[PDB]
Amino acid sequence: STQVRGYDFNRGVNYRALLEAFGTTGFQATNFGRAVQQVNAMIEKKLEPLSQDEDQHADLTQSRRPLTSCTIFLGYTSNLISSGIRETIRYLVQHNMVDVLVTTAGGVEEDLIKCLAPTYLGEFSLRGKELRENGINRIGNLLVPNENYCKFEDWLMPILDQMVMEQNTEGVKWTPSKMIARLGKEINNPESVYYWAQKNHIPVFSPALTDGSLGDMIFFHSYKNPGLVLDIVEDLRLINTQAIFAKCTGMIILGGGVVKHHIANANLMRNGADYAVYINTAQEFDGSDSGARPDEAVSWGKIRVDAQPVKVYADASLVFPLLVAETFAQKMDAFMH
Amino acid sequence: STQVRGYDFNRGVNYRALLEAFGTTGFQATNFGRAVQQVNAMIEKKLEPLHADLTQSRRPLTSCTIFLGYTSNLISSGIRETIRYLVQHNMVDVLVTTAGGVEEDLIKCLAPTYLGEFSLRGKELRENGINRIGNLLVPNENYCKFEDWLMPILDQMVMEQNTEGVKWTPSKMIARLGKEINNPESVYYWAQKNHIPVFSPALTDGSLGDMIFFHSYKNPGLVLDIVEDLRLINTQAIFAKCTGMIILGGGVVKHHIANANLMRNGADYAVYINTAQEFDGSDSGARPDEAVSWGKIRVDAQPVKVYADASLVFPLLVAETFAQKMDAFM
Amino acid sequence: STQVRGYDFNRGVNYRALLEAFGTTGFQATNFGRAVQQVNAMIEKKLEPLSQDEDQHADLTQSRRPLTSCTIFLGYTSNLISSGIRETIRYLVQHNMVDVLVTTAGGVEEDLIKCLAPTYLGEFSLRGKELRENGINRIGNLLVPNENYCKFEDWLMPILDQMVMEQNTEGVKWTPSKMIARLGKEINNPESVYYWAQKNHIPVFSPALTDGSLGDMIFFHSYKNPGLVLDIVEDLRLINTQAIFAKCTGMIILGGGVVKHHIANANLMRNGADYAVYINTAQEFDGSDSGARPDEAVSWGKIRVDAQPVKVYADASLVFPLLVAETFAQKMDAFMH
Amino acid sequence: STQVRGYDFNRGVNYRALLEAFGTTGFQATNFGRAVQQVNAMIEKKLEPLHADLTQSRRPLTSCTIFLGYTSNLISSGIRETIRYLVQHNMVDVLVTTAGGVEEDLIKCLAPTYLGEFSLRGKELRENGINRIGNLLVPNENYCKFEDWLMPILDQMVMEQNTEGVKWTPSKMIARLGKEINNPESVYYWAQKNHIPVFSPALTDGSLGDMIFFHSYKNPGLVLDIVEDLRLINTQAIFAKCTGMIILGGGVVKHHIANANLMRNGADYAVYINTAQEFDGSDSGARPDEAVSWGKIRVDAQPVKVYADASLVFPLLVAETFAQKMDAFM
Ligand SMILES: NC(=O)c1ccc[n+]([C@@H]2O[C@H](COP(=O)([O-])OP(=O)(O)OC[C@H]3O[C@@H](n4cnc5c(N)ncnc54)[C@H](O)[C@@H]3O)[C@@H](O)[C@H]2O)c1
Ligand SMILES: NC(=O)c1ccc[n+]([C@@H]2O[C@H](COP(=O)([O-])OP(=O)(O)OC[C@H]3O[C@@H](n4cnc5c(N)ncnc54)[C@H](O)[C@@H]3O)[C@@H](O)[C@H]2O)c1
Ligand SMILES: NC(=O)c1ccc[n+]([C@@H]2O[C@H](COP(=O)([O-])OP(=O)(O)OC[C@H]3O[C@@H](n4cnc5c(N)ncnc54)[C@H](O)[C@@H]3O)[C@@H](O)[C@H]2O)c1
Ligand SMILES: NC(=O)c1ccc[n+]([C@@H]2O[C@H](COP(=O)([O-])OP(=O)(O)OC[C@H]3O[C@@H](n4cnc5c(N)ncnc54)[C@H](O)[C@@H]3O)[C@@H](O)[C@H]2O)c1
Repeated sequence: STQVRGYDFNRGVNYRALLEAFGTTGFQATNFGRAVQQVNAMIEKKLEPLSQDEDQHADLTQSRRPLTSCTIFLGYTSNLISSGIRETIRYLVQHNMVDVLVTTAGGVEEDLIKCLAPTYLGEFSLRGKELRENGINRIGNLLVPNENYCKFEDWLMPILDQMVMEQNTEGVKWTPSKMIARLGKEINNPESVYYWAQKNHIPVFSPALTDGSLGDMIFFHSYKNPGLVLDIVEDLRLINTQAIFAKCTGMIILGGGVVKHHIANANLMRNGADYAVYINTAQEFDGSDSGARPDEAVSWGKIRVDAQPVKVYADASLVFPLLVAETFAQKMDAFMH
Repeated sequence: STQVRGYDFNRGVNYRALLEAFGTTGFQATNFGRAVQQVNAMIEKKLEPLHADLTQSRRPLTSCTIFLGYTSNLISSGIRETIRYLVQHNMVDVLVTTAGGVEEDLIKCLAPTYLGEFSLRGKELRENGINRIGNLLVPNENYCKFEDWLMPILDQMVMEQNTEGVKWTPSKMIARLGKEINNPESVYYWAQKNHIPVFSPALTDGSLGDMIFFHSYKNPGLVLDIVEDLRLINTQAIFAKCTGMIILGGGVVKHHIANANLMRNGADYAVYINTAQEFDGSDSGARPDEAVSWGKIRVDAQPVKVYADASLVFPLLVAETFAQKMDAFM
Repeated sequence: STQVRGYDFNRGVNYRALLEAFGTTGFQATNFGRAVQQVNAMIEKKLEPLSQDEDQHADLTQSRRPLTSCTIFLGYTSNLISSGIRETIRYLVQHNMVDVLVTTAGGVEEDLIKCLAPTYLGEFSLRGKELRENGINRIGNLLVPNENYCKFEDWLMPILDQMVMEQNTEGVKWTPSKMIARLGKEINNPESVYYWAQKNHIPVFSPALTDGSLGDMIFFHSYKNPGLVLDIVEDLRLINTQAIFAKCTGMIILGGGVVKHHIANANLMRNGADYAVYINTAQEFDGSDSGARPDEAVSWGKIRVDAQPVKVYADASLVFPLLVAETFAQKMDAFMH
Repeated sequence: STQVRGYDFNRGVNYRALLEAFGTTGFQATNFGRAVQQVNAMIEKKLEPLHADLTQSRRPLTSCTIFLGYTSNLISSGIRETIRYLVQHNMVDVLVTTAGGVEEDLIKCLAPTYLGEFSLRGKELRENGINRIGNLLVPNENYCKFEDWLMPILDQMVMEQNTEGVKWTPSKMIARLGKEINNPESVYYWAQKNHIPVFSPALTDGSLGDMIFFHSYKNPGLVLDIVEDLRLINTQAIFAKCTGMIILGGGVVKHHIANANLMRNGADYAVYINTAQEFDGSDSGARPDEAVSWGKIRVDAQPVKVYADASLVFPLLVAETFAQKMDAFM
């Protein structure tokens, strides 16, 4: 039995020992320590060699991405890409540390737009009327000028032209994940999550890709250049197959909604994820999927019964960079060369 | 200036007077009274006397186009009946829900959902083939019945796509499933009967997705396009005379309605009931004033958010609004 | 097994049937139905006659309040007295429907001040600087003018003078509950909770009575008329004895903090309350007593193991008048004559 | 205008740089960086070079009087050590906590608290004599040890009241208990040694209350007066040169500090870390701008609230503030 004890600053500021002390500090600090242990267990599993029998069963996807002993799904809500967690996610993707991304439409487009123009710090309480009068859009305590989206429109419209031509003359059947790969290739910028995702053959799923500025642009585009089709059915096969043919899976989910359920539902197709860490601020009392505890997912088979899932009830803008510092970033050498 | 004063139970129990008194009780009771006022303003606008080629829709235009959105779990709840009533009587014009909010309305025509508790342990539920949704319970067998019912319909859909030129989208699929369920307890039976479109751009994220997925290995090729559905919802906003938004919960269902209304530079009326909070920067938790900065809500509008579980507040809101003006819809 | 089914408005607006349908609607509506059942079980117990053996054991307090088969503790946070729930609480107290009140200092003083000047509706977002510049204090979306407290000061200072004289020349040993009874007698106004509480011999406990405007006034008073003593130890004996010698107890607690723990801790002295209904918006993840689920209280013995406690996660300004409508208000005839 | 940008792990792991980057990461990470700035401004003010009869206190005045408040459960947590460190080094001037936040610091000198889980069932815990606090566990035997330790001290207190004229209050009792526990792991041992007063106006609401209650039937007559303690805390604010408030959690501990600062027309600096939200009208959930309307915070101050569990954020805040300026306290 482990005793409660906080970090003793009479020892000075030993930042690694201070982070390790979250485990015995209690409440959500203890859940953070548990989440570090779970993520490190996913990484240790991922780095374990595939046996010949395992290699066979998991080679049954024709994905150009080499298979590992643990397929890690990373999900995050759109606002976390508006935040500086965009940099944290880009790092993991750049170094092949996760295998599948799931995000909503804002989580795609704002990564691309940040390569064209920055997002600024503001405050939650700024009044919408005066903001609108000055052409400034608010995302929490962040601020995106209208001109950011104009730049986006000028960048994106020629690409949508090529996509429709390739659809109509080369037989391409677009889906959200294929479009996201193409946009990451086009942005051609190492600061972009989606640039690294397509470079590293990491598929990105986003079934409601029309729900944001990218949809605005497709909509306007469709009046000049009609007929672009985005099929979500093929993308459902594609994400589900990533789970079905995995040796092991881990889920790391920041926030709730479509991103959380879509990853969990893919893992239900294999009778459950082996490891699961949730960081989100939602609560269960309203019945929502977003606020459901991991144990709700156990009843469905989204998480295996012998898994030890962890939820940290906190804003991921605080927790996720600390989690990455104590896990993936310490095993970085294993992910390179 | 309005004084704070609660309902006086020395009057006895007049429930209408009791609900009216929420307005002067303060905190979220006061926001509830403001929400009643805003929804009654949408209805009164809708009822004022007064396109199909530009919206590609058969639904006639009224003086206020009302968009109703709700998360999936509210269809698991008994709020399913509240929503079905509004759709049955043609009181709203556009529905947005996520996939669970489509499929569980259909499954409830085949088998019931049951009351349970939030604390029931997942291992024992899983061993007994029972799935938990909050404090509700759905036996596995409900999804078996759903599968049996759905597979021949998916067969017809693929046949119609490949030989009759049908280009399926979520809203077109949802209309077809409501027609097929053919049951007056179903929200989507009434929506298609009354030509109320239902948008659900991630319709694959749930059990209908599972079923489409399994079905595709037996009968391949169904496609669901989300682009045409984006044109259909956006033009519902663009060509409206006025618009109101009533949004239960957060996520895709809230943003998708607000973004359609951004296309007309903003909704005229807006009422939110949701439990999310702003501090995590989320769109779900954003106050209505964030949407004003984007132009999703007009600067002159008077939007209202009630911070509460909609399973408590939405039946009361409907009692004091739509259900009072039933003669006009009738 | 009970099926989920909401109220069907094709039946018209039958408000009683609509409230009854919360029970099968799910999420917090179902918890509301459960809370109605629990409160009605407290009332049904309270109205059951005392047997001679029970009458004996419970007559062992020298309280002038006649003993019943279920002693009900009603607790509420200060802001709920700023709200119109003040009227709901006054009704229950006026008709002897509950037996012990617990509230914090704002929950005492603002009931008295509402007899001198009203509280007004405002908005949460009004800016503090301009409010302060206009002498208006904000409580959530409510507004209290400075002049309300001036009126309070003019009303209260003569009473504090008498209290010190009675302490120093008549041997009175003041405690929060004795002071609250005296203030309710002095306000002499049927709109006041504390007026009815002292009329009906319902004790009010508030151990941190100095934490608010009443404390401000005692503080200033003490420089002109020193030495007023408020003992909290005697009041601890007094609340605890209400629980120890009860036949049965019920707890109805609106909100968290001192009010919730102080009632629960009194019931721990009898190895637990028989019935418990909580209405509060706090959540458990931060470890707080305020956000603790009823089941945490079971581990201590604050709630009996065979009790069926209920928590409704909601703002009590919405829920509590509905709860009272479906419970105490329907049994009003039993509480009169 | 500051651009949004997260820490770049291609730099490797420099934890100081990682914490600095919270400022430009957004949402509550940005509020954390603002909280570091405000606490460092209080400390820098306190360290500027520069009554006992009017405050009735032996503690010398500095250029910034800092009030630290925390709820009881944070002393159940390992934040007890963080708080003990600040008090041990005389870094804050006034403590406010509720009764659990006094007694569990003393009990931890007698027996440990253990890690558990939130979901552990109360019936089985109760059958095993284990009490739950969030995901922490306190065996009944800890309170037996507390009783044995406390009873002879309560005896001395009653004797001193009745024959040496002592007029006990919560703060005077807490000072005596810290002296008696005589253990350098204890917050309150350090507070009395360093003449930092601790205010707790509902000190009866917890296990020390239970013990006082039982003790009074064996040795009657102890009185705890809260009026003199109100004069003592209020005069700490009134005669300060400047004040800052650092408040972990909500309830009595937050209001009691803010109300003392209302007496001087408002604190100069204020940092809140709490999980409560405003919508229910509560004082716990009130934003700092509500306190500005009352005059509890000066209109020119720049207060900061971080919406987060303090068990995560407070050790990081101390790392970047007080623990960096340790040489000046030393
Ligand atoms: N920047 C934007 O927010 C933005 C921009 C474009 C479009 N959209 C659209 O809005 C819709 C809804 O957005 P969404 O589903 O991505 O999520 P969301 O923003 O609605 O958040 C869903 C839930 O995730 C959790 N969450 C959010 N932020 C968190 C954080 N910082 N830490 C921990 N938990 C957190 C909360 O419980 C929240 O209620 C999407 O379809 C999206 O495309 C949003
Ligand atoms: N939960 C289910 O029943 C279920 C079933 C199948 C599929 N799914 C899938 O889960 C994904 C996410 O579900 P979602 O987007 O519909 O919402 P969600 O359930 O994730 O809720 C999102 C937010 O809505 C607000 N909300 C939820 N319930 C509320 C209530 N009772 N009252 C007020 N506000 C409330 C809360 O802030 C919540 O965080 C969807 O893609 C969905 O198809 C869910
Ligand atoms: N009007 C005021 O708020 C006021 C005025 C004078 C003094 N004070 C002092 O402030 C201190 C703290 O106040 P408190 O302990 O009474 O509580 P609080 O206002 O701090 O609330 C405590 C918790 O109770 C719950 N709660 C609050 N309002 C609720 C509601 N409407 N519905 C459901 N749950 C709700 C929430 O979880 C909240 O965090 C007290 O000592 C009090 O005397 C406050
Ligand atoms: N909980 C215990 O360990 C315990 C033990 C004995 C007695 N009690 C008694 O319970 C009563 C109420 O306790 P309380 O007033 O100290 O506070 P509480 O625990 O009731 O918390 C009040 C509010 O503080 C905020 N808060 C709590 N923990 C937080 C965290 N980890 N991070 C950020 N914010 C947080 C939350 O909004 C919470 O609703 C007191 O009178 C106390 O003496 C509690």
